[PDB]
Amino acid sequence: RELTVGINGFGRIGRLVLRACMEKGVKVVAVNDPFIDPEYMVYMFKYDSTHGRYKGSVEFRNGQLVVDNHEISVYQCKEPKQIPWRAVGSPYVVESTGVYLSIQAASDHISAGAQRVVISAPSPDAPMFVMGVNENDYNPGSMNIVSNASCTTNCLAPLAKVIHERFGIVEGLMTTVHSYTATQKTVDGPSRKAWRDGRGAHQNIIPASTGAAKAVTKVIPELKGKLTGMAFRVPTPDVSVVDLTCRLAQPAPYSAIKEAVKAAAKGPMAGILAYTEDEVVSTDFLGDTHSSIFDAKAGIALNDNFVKLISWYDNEYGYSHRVVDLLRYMFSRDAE
Amino acid sequence: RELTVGINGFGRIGRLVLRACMEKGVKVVAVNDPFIDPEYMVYMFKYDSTHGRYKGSVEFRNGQLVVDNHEISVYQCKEPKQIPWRAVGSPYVVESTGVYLSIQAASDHISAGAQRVVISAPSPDAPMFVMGVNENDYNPGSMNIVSNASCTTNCLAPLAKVIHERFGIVEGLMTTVHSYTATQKTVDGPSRKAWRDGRGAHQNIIPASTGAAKAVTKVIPELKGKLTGMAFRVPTPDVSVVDLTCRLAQPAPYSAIKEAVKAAAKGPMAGILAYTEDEVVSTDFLGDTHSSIFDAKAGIALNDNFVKLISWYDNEYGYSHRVVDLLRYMFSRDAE
Amino acid sequence: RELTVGINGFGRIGRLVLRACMEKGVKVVAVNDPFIDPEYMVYMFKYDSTHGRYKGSVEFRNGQLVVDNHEISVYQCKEPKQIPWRAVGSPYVVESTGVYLSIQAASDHISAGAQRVVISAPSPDAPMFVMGVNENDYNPGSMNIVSNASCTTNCLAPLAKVIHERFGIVEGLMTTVHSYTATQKTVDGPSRKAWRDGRGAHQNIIPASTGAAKAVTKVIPELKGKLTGMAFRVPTPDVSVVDLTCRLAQPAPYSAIKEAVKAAAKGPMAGILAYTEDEVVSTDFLGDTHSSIFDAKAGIALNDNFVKLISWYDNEYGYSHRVVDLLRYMFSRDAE
Amino acid sequence: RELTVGINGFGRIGRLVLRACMEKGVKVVAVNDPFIDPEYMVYMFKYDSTHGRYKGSVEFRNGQLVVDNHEISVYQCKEPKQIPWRAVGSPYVVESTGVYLSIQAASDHISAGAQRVVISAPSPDAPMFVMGVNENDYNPGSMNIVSNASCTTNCLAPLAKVIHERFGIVEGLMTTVHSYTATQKTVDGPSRKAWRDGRGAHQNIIPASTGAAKAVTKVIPELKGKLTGMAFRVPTPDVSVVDLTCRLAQPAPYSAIKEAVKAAAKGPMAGILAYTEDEVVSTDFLGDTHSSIFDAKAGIALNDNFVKLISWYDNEYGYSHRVVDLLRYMFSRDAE
Ligand SMILES: NC(=O)c1ccc[n+]([C@@H]2O[C@H](COP(=O)([O-])OP(=O)(O)OC[C@H]3O[C@@H](n4cnc5c(N)ncnc54)[C@H](O)[C@@H]3O)[C@@H](O)[C@H]2O)c1
Ligand SMILES: NC(=O)c1ccc[n+]([C@@H]2O[C@H](COP(=O)([O-])OP(=O)(O)OC[C@H]3O[C@@H](n4cnc5c(N)ncnc54)[C@H](O)[C@@H]3O)[C@@H](O)[C@H]2O)c1
Ligand SMILES: NC(=O)c1ccc[n+]([C@@H]2O[C@H](COP(=O)([O-])OP(=O)(O)OC[C@H]3O[C@@H](n4cnc5c(N)ncnc54)[C@H](O)[C@@H]3O)[C@@H](O)[C@H]2O)c1
Ligand SMILES: NC(=O)c1ccc[n+]([C@@H]2O[C@H](COP(=O)([O-])OP(=O)(O)OC[C@H]3O[C@@H](n4cnc5c(N)ncnc54)[C@H](O)[C@@H]3O)[C@@H](O)[C@H]2O)c1
Repeated sequence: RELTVGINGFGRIGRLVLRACMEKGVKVVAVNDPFIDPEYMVYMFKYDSTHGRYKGSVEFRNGQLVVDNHEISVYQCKEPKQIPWRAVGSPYVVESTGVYLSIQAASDHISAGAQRVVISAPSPDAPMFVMGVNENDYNPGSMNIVSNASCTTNCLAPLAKVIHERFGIVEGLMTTVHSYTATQKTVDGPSRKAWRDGRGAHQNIIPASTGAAKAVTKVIPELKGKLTGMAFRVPTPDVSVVDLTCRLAQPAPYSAIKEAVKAAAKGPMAGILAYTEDEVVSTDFLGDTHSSIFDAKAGIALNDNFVKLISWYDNEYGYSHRVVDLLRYMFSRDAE
Repeated sequence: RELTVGINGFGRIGRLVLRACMEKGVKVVAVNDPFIDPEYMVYMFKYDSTHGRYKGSVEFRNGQLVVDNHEISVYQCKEPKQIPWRAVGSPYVVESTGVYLSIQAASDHISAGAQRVVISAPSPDAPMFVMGVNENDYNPGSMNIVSNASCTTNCLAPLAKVIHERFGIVEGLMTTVHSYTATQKTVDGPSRKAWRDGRGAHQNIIPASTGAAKAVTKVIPELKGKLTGMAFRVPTPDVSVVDLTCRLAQPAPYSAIKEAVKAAAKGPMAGILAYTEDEVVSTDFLGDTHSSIFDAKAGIALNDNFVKLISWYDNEYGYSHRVVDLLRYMFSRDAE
Repeated sequence: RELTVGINGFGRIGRLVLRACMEKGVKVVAVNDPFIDPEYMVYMFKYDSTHGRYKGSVEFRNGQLVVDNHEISVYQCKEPKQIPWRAVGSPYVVESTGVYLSIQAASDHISAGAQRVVISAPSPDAPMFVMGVNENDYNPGSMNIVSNASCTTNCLAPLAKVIHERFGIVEGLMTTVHSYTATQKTVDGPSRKAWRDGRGAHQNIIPASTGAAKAVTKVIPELKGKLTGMAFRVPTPDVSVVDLTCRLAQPAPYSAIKEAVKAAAKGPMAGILAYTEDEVVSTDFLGDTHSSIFDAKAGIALNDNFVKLISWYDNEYGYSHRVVDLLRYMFSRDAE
Repeated sequence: RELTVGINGFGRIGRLVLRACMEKGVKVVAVNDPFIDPEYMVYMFKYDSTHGRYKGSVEFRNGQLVVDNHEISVYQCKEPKQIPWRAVGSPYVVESTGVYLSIQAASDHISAGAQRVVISAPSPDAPMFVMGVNENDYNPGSMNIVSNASCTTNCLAPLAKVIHERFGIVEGLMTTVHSYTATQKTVDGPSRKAWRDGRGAHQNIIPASTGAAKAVTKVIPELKGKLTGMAFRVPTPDVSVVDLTCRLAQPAPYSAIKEAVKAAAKGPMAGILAYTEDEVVSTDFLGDTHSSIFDAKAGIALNDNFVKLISWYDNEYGYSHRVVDLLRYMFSRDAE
């Protein structure tokens, strides 16, 4: 009858997914987090260092979180298999813990009663979707567990689609200058799997690997072999920027690039890709719901066939809105 | 024969304790950390965001850390009881994990072969020592497990001793404006035991409780009932400041306060308490080995009996040196 | 007929005063800033690193700034005497440049045609007002040029008034942990008048003098001789906190302190002083319009007569609102 | 007889140039800064937020700065033409104010008695030099006034020279993720010439233009038309990184790129270009004297002909050393 949602992991993305759901009239029926009891959830949801106080009412009673009079069951389970999704009637589950990334790890939600799962991160094997790029690849009958890619991939893929369809990308290399996140440390500490990520996040420009540019070639297969990249983590709490250096097949004077991006923004990618010529900086995108905001004046061309294109994203807020848009899209299609 | 040391928990304090030991010719024979293998220890020890590259040679071989040609056994045990302290011959153990604070929790080191333990933090029950204040209270025959207090207590106690002995402290209230630490978060996340400490460390002035001012009254009993305080955590990676507002028994014109602090610095507290009149700010104390640096010009008096006194400390580096000074003192006394 | 306002110096305060004036329906008829032409004023007004995009329309035409269809004359004069206030019909002028602080310096606005001047900072000699504390001391016939004090004074004075009137303040010493401002530097540079204020704002805890605590004894003369204080500047862009350590005449158990503050907040100081028991940190007060937000749980008492009281303020936003409230009050009273 | 130096503008570069000169035994005979009297110069020189306390003695007497017993005349002139260079016997002048960039502007030093001028920034017209790249283009008889380029150019040019000479650069596009500097603001303020640079430095990723990548094609003319780039300013106080995305003529497997860079570092560019494979972040280069430190593991290749190369630089310290190396080179050659 209606889209109902459950959120596993009430972190940055989990909480801002809940905000996005409220803004978009999507029913959340449960939140599970083992480290956050209902009264503490109220606090964490209401006050936000980056995105301000929640505009609305937040309370708890009866082991529930109450947002603007909508009651939300709260569970405290450490593993997906333990979560009582059947109790709240087979909701679509957002898997936002960061620790259950494979189809196998995620499927424990399905066996615990979830109708679908959207992993809020890239998956080694779940099929991957970027709204505005390949969401039509979703198959209601055969895809119980999907991935909504990364924030970075949601920024690059829409831009890469427009540039590729208009000019042809021969080859590209991406850098994202990216805000620090929850996986990083306040001071130099242990990160055995990626030593540089242990270094103090507030003190350092930190190079990091990312699969996000390659991930674009999974959602736009015709770019296979033509894109990769890396990241720098820097001392800002939110908002990131993509810097795509690409070699183009057809002549691409910069005025022609701008006309293509503007047309995409105003039409087939309205709400996903935005276009600006203002003299913006990162804080200007706090709370912006777009996946990718093309910065006309920040980019530079060496010539008509070799350009550096710049596009912003609120990696927390934009991505969280895409999770909700993907959920809603899945549901309309699952009515087939 | 000689002081030998083992370090449990190769974090900020563990690593800077090792630096301090090298600077002071103290033999470290083992480091245990379950999350840091020998080759990774080399990296973590050599490069430091706050205190620069280690000036010397750092390498590994044979499952050992080699600092300036001194070989250090590396263990990888998750619990004190598992650590083979007997293997390296009953060393004095620095317990710097932050998780083994009681006499009971710490004593597992003794049963695993440690001669003594210095907990690098306040303890609910271990006796507590501040070099320059009460280290003579140490009893070789009856104190296997001690605490070296907190960084803040090592800053306040020496100042409080001088002011109290010269003027009489009727009552005092302390604020420490304190750098963020490893227990804090890069972005708003879970801190169930102290909700405010979960809020993004780089973004916020964060009020926090601290027992450090009261802890001064344990190491200077005559101040019992006369001191307490609180903290603000702020967006700096190291160096903190004590702001002691006190009501004094005898007239204390500020010139008289300065003469007392200077005399203590030049004599009975040389190396522990320092005195400055320069126009300093926090970065000026990076790497400073003193427990407490009195800032003459930052303080203000309402009158001769009510004053606000300001004193700095490198909470990482100064404290780490005091751990080493306490170890060395214990050892000279344990020869009795 | 109506309150009309001119702003001299379209900086942090100047711009946020315009925001406050729009929010409160107060007519701004001109802005003067020699370093900001109208088109640039649109940009600076529209986008704000700390307080988000202006919610409304911002444009320029005909050498005017147009905010939500209200047209604002823009002047570009380097000195008050040069500004054509007569042209926009004798407005009340906000003097927010930071450089015209005395009666003598500010009186050039009056001779250039301003009806009144409110200096957005303490003055060596203009009379000083804190809304909710002493605004009734304003005399329409004899005070052309007034001061609205500092952000810090506006935070401390209302709290001090409540505490003094209920319990009696014997003596007090204040610290404010304060966000950096426009007078500070990005990296170590020249500050000949106050050397510490030249040191990098983002890197340091910086001790600073402030007359703000003494200024409270100007606006509450019964506190003369009983209050002073100092400041620490820290690496946050906005929001500050007052820490008042005070000896009280009547017993003041903390529960009684809280009832006094809550009753003031609900009644005679509604909108000026607020009361909270939530686990707040500084970002929680971004955009808060109160002069003072008492933090119940952050404060600490040594005993019933010696307490540390903690109160927050958005130094930029709250203060800017008080400028507008003072303008509006001056005008209703100037109708006499 | 000997190289003697005068510094105009005792800022970040000016002060660190004096540090470099002490480290390298180069005689500084005068410093001019109108905003810094001798006693204040002691303070600014002695204490440094980013590079620690000066290791040595710093004092003033007789209107002189005394660093390690070397006496330095201090002048206080607002314009080059006013400075008494003749009084200290025709020194080589470092022009580090940021405001006298042209041949015409800088030539007032020559007529005020300077033997040579090195402008510590790019010039619209002075010839430009990068040590290790084109210093041999200097002509003692015809070049009174030269430029030492920018920090960024000094990082990119040596790397570009190596890569171009080994593999051929077809085309390249550079991004530098760059620490904030003295021209930026603590909070959103006026930057009429470049609006984005006015936005709060500590809060934002800020896109900026830079001529630095083009400037490399001035110092390596064979790259004309083949290189340009842009910048992001980010919230770190010092140390920056170059990200060069380039198409190469000959196949360049990454292993071959690394051997070329290592062989340059060990040989013809010893001291200018360094090579690392450690897991470094920006603070790891504080105080590093190299112009360029190639980060082997941070770079990424799409294929053998399309690569992203990553190289670090302490924009303050490394560049300052190059000023001193250029002075010393100019002098040995001026003996002709
Ligand atoms: N923050 C961003 O910019 C962003 C953007 C896109 C994708 N992502 C991805 O979203 C996922 C979550 O990221 P985040 O930034 O919200 O991290 P976070 O640390 O803020 O979120 C983790 C939350 O999940 C909880 N949790 C941990 N283990 C759990 C378990 N076993 N069961 C239930 N809950 C558990 C934690 O309490 C925490 O509240 C990660 O894969 C991350 O890569 C993050
Ligand atoms: N950093 C300071 O300013 C400071 C000052 C005084 C006291 N302290 C105290 O020192 C203690 C350590 O603080 P820190 O700042 O070094 O924290 P940290 O996070 O830097 O140190 C923790 C280290 O111990 C390791 N560890 C965790 N659990 C372990 C276990 N079970 N067995 C062995 N090792 C384990 C972690 O890998 C980490 O390397 C804490 O009690 C802290 O309160 C810190
Ligand atoms: N920011 C705060 O937290 C705060 C709070 C309370 C009071 N104040 C006071 O408000 C005053 C302004 O503060 P701010 O933070 O907005 O500073 P700011 O530097 O942000 O604003 C100053 C503005 O004045 C302009 N200006 C400079 N000289 C001028 C002149 N001669 N004529 C006209 N305009 C000129 C500049 O262009 C700039 O836009 C200062 O006295 C400050 O002490 C600031
Ligand atoms: N900081 C870096 O990373 C860096 C690197 C390479 C080049 N540069 C260039 O070096 C030059 C100086 O840079 P900075 O970062 O040291 O700036 P800064 O602002 O730190 O130093 C400028 C100094 O010049 C002084 N000054 C101003 N006007 C003067 C005048 N008329 N006469 C004499 N002194 C005057 C100021 O008092 C200040 O001490 C600029 O051109 C800058 O582009 C900077």
